[PDB]
Amino acid sequence: AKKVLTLEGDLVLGGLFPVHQKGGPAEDCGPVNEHRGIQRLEAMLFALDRINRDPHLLPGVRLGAHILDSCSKDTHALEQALDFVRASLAPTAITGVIGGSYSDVSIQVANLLRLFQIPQISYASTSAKLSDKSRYDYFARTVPPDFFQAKAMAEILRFFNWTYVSTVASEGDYGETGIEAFELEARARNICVATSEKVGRAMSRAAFEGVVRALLQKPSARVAVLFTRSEDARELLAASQRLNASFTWVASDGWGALESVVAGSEGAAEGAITIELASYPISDFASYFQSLDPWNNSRNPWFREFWEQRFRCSFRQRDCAAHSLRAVPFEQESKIMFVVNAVYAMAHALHNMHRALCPNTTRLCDAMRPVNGRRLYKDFVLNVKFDAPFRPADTHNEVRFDRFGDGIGRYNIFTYLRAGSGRYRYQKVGYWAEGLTLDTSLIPWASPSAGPLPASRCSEPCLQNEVKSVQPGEVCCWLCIPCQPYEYRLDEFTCADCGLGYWPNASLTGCFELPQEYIRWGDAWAVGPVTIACLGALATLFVLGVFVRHNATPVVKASGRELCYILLGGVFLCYCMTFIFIAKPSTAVCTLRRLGLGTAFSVCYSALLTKTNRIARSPASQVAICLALISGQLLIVVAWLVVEAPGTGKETAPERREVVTLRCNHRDASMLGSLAYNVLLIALCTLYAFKTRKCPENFNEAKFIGFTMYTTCIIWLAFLPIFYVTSSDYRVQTTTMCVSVSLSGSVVLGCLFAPKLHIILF
Amino acid sequence: RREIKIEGDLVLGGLFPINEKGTGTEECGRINEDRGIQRLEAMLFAIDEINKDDYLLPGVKLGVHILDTCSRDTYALEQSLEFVRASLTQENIPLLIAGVIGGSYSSVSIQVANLLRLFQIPQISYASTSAKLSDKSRYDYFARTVPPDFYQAKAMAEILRFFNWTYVSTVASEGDYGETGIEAFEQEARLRNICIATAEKVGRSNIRKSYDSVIRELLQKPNARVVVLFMRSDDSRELIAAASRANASFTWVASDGWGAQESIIKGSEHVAYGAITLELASQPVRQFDRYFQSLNPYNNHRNPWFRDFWEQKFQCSLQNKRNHRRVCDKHLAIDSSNYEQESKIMFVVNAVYAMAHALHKMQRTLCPNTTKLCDAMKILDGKKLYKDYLLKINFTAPFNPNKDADSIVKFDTFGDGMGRYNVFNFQNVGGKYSYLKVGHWAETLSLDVNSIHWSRNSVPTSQCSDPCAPNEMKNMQPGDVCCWICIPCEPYEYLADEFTCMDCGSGQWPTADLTGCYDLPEDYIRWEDAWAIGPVTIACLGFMCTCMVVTVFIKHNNTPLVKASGRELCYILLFGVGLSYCMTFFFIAKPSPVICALRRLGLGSSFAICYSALLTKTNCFISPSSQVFICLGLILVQIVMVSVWLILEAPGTRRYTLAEKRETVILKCNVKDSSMLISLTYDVILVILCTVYAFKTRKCPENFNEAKFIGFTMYTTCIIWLAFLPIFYVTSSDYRVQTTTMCISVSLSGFVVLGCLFAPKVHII
Ligand SMILES: N[C@](CC1c2ccccc2Oc2ccccc21)(C(=O)O)[C@H]1C[C@@H]1C(=O)O
Ligand SMILES: N[C@](CC1c2ccccc2Oc2ccccc21)(C(=O)O)[C@H]1C[C@@H]1C(=O)O
Ligand SMILES: *[C@@H]1O[C@H](CO)[C@@H](O)[C@H](O)[C@H]1NC(C)=O
Ligand SMILES: *[C@@H]1O[C@H](CO)[C@@H](O)[C@H](O)[C@H]1NC(C)=O
Repeated sequence: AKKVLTLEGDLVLGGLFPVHQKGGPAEDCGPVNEHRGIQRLEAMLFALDRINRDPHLLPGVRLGAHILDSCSKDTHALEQALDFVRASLAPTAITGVIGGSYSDVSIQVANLLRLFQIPQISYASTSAKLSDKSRYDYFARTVPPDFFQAKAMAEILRFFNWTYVSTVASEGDYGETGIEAFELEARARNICVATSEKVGRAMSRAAFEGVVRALLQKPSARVAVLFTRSEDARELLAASQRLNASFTWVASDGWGALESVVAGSEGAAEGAITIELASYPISDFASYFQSLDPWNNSRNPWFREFWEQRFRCSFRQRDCAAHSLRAVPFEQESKIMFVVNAVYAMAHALHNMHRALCPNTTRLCDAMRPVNGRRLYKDFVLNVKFDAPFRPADTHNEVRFDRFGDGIGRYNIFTYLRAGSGRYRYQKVGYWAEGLTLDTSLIPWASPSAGPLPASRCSEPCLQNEVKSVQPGEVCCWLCIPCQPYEYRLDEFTCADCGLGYWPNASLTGCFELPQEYIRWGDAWAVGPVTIACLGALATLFVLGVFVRHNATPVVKASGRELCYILLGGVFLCYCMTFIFIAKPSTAVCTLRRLGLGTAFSVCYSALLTKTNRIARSPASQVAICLALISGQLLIVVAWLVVEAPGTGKETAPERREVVTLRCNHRDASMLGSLAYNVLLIALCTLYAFKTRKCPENFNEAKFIGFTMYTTCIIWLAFLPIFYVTSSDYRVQTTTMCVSVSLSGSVVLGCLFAPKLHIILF
Repeated sequence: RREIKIEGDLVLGGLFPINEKGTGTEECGRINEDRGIQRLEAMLFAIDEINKDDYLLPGVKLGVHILDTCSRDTYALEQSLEFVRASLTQENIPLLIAGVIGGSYSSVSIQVANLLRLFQIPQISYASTSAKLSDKSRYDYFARTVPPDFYQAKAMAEILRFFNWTYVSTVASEGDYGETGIEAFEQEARLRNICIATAEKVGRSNIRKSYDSVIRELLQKPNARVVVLFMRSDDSRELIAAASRANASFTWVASDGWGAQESIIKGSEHVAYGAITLELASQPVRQFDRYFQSLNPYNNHRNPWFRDFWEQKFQCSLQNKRNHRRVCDKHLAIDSSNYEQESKIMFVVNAVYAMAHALHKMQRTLCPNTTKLCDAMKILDGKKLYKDYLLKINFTAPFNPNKDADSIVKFDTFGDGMGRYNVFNFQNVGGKYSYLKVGHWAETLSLDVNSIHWSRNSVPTSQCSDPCAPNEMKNMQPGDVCCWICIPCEPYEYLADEFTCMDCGSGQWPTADLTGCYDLPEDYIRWEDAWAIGPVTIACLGFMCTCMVVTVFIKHNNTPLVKASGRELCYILLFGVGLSYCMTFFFIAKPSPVICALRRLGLGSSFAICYSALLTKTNCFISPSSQVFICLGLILVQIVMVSVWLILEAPGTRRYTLAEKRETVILKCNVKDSSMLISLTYDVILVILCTVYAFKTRKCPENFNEAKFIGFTMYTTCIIWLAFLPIFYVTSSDYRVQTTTMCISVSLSGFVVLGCLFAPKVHII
């Protein structure tokens, strides 16, 4: 139940075509293919006849033919291919086969013929696994492999800046390897895949609706990359139409320019960008095939079956008489060009070998009788750069094989557009031949409008102000969220928590410190402090002249002279700490300032104690008590300051609160307690003085001393509530501190010493 | 051609190299007696036993279809097509082949397996050990009862690990054998803590001159004493003989190719002494001994190559038709005198039984009711037979009932037999050189060390690997890739990395190897020392003496009313003496965070107070009072710039010393030593100048004692200044200079107060 087309010649070329379709369990193979097998077989026969009549291609060597039928099955192809090897071991030896239309058939034939050194040139096998030479040492193909269209689609997406796309795959062999190839090419072109899924042949409409809904889960992915078969693409388009979803489909050769995929689904297929293999019709082959009838065609054994199947008649009757191929329309197969190219490439390789082995004779060479696949293949099959036969005029097409023995990738870019009259057509808008060239002027959505379907990304790049390191689960989605002013970012991945006060000067690196803060006011608030200092300076000058005539004055002479000097110095010390507080605090200024008011309360407390001694009751004892009290007050001062280490640098509120380094690091909590303890003792001493009934003696001085102590106690009891009330505004706290000490200094001059000087002066 | 076509219910294919490969007109020539004929009869002997067996295929008869490969891969393909003719849908009726028991050559098996996989014909090999056949992507219907070649690489690596041989040298051979196995050895070597020293290649087409250079380049590495040989039988023989000419002595670790063969050690038994070699663990088949010997050309008609084998072996012709050969005697026979069993005979029998066991299991599952061939066996699918049944066999050796525990025949996932290798050792018993088994490798390492001599000594090769005494040794060495002889570091430097010893911290002592990255500690001056208690008591005694003078001075200040200003002069002088005495109290304390900052202020104030009192006395009611006020202001003015010197850095910046071991530094006061001595020296120069002028003048009205006291104290200040500066200028000791100044200061304070208080002491007493 097998037929063979066996022509005779010096060199015989094998052939393998899918003349019969798959039969199944019922029969080995049933219906006869009218386009994939018959047309391609006739194209090979026509090419062989043209070569045999070409004086410039094997003028003396006649090319034979040994064509078998694989019945579109790999096992049948393997069984049929065991006819070339038997001839190599009345069989006629061959120089190589030109056959293989299906990927599995070609793989099996290459596996069988590799062991016997038989080169094979394919015309339709685009399998991506036939390119590696580790398993197919003698395989070549004129058609490009299936991973070239993957990078073509990747370049198409890159050209339109469609980074965020979703890919739909197929369960079969065609539908996977292209998807991994496209994924590999996309990562090298900064293209991300949003959703990846597989579609099976047995899936019903529910599965297609589910996959459409899954595609719709990403609103930002308006471009769908389809790498599937014709039936799967048609079902997907129908499902999209039923759900009424809009997409910008990018499809491989599976869709191409076929009108059956868009049959009844033209609404949802608008704007699709599909790619198809580029080929041209052959007028000579069409003329040869049209003038073919069973009566004048005896070489082909399957021609009678093809005539019966195409023209529905029979030869047992006489109906197959009027029917002719010329009258009926004839559609040339798109891969006839590839079959002719493969046959001519094999013929050219044979001619080159014949010329190289012996240029003396044009007939079959004496040393060429043993034909080896290794040398012939490697030295001539790979190195062919001949002109394409039957090529049109205004085109430059060459037939060459690369270092994987594959064809040249040339694809046509097609788009689905609506015409003015409403007709839907596929029109070429570019091509891909080792480079992407699109006019971008004939695509319906390429016209200037409100966005040519921008599938930019999940989120717009955001680098001007905000930080773009936050992701929602996908590394490709690239969105920003602004950080608070307290969190200035020092890197592209996070926002540093250095603080808003240390704003970098358009640097965003290292959080450069801002020296501006409340350190010292030269003229903002120093005017008030100057008045207190000026008043204290005037008091010191008056005190210098007050004690100059103290010895002459009997009233001053009667009172203690040693204690009078420290009273002027104590009042002078009141404004001594005034300008220290106003000055800029530091590791030494604040410590000196802290000791400034520590001894300020000691001299006033000692003055009250000495005053009570005179009322109760000598100069040697009085100076000893005050010195001991001053030493005792300073005894705890030195011990308290070493408890806490002083320093510089204070933190405050963000957004340039201007409160940085307001005060030194030394804690002032202990200072408040130290002055409060001595205040009570001073108040108790003043109360004890009022208890004594020595009013008749020294009435003028006692009344002034008592009034001064009462005012100081009242003032001191009033400062405490306002310190806790504010709890902030260090500039205001410094301002109210300067006026506090000055008020104590002002009333110090108004003590009992003042009336004594007035009486002496007057 | 010739072939065996014994009929049966099931036919098993066979590929044996009966004829040796040739060149020229003849494609294959001489008959292979050992690998071609003896192995061929092993398959026939096993199948005859299987047919006679009652438990293995009782109702199924196993046929044969055996072809001669002629030891050629291309010629094997031509006859491999006969195995697939019956699988395609009357001179010679094709016979269906259940499986092919063939191979014996990696090139033959690789080519045959490529053709058989396309037709789903299972293949079991008996002598193919190529590592390429383990790739199921290209050979998915191939199996073998022998372990692959790269299993020996794992075996050799374990021997090196057992003997701690790390720095090893590898020698390979050209072709397909040497490169493949020596490549797989490196990953196994790098898996353990072993790095390769030298990689070498040996070619067939070369002269003995190149062999010498192979030996010579091995000697220019004294450490490497063990050489991993993965050469061939002929290649290794010349290399060992080359070492004898060069007078070399190495320990050889060798794979298959050099096992227990007696054709390599010949003429070069000296250098080969102590070598360790591996060989496949194959046991003799006792039942095969009687079968082969009882074979004669007159009754063995199944073998068509037996006539050629008989003629070639005995150099006789059965039918001498005017030929130059003797007529074979009728009584000629083969006996144990000239019969030696081929090494891989038991693998041929195992391969045949493996296929028969797989078919028997498949038959029972498909045909449980009957014991004969069924219609379901007519298709005879090879995918189910190989993947489901052939790869899942588990049975003991049919003809080895002594060690059935470790002689189980089974195939792993990749369809390879279990790896059981024997470990031999070339040794000298005394007057004789022979091999001796010294262990075995069956999924584990087991060696008999006591029987291993000339290798019982550890013979270290780790002069590079890891001498590494635990003095923070660093594994590196310039020029050498992985020697790392551990020299390039020192125990003082802490170990932090391998290539660089990576010392962390200058002058630091590591704890064990790394943890000593912290800086070395330092010790400051010891407080409450013996040298400090003395001055402390002296200062306390001096302060008490001055305090007693103060109490006497105030008590005796009533009657002498004439000296109104004398009490004021005594009071300030007493305060200066007390301040000077109190300086020693805190100056000798070792912890001085801010103590030294106040020490210079106190020392300056004490000097200023003493200078002011001396100046006032030299110059001398209202007028004396003004002088005291001026003198008091001068002391305050003398302290105005005292704090200015400390207004920049009172604690100092840092303190260091020349010695890096003691580091006896304060670590809290780093003031400028030169500035401190300059200020102290300048504070006493003016005092001496002012006192010299007063000494020259004569003070008649009761001031002679004051003038004499001023002049007496002038020399004390000059002596102290001229002695305190030189000792602290150069030595700059931690404590020795400090205590010397303290003794000088207290002595000066006692001297000045003694002169001033001398007159009141006499008056009081
Ligand atoms: N050129 C094809 C490509 C083919 C294919 C093309 C589109 C959709 C599905 C599909 O199935 C697979 C699967 C794997 C590899 C290749 C394909 C070849 O067989 O190689 C085939 C059209 C050629 C022919 O049969 O004439
Ligand atoms: N088992 C062998 C091993 C063989 C081999 C053995 C030792 C030295 C060189 C060498 O050449 C290679 C090269 C690659 C793989 C295997 C080998 C096989 O052919 O597989 C062969 C002994 C078996 C037989 O011929 O009976
Ligand atoms: C894609 O982006 C590039 C800039 O990177 C731009 O020049 C080009 O016009 C864009 N393509 C479009 C808008 O189709
Ligand atoms: C190898 O070294 C290990 C420890 O490193 C030791 O226990 C063993 O005995 C050594 N083997 C020898 C010296 O054969």
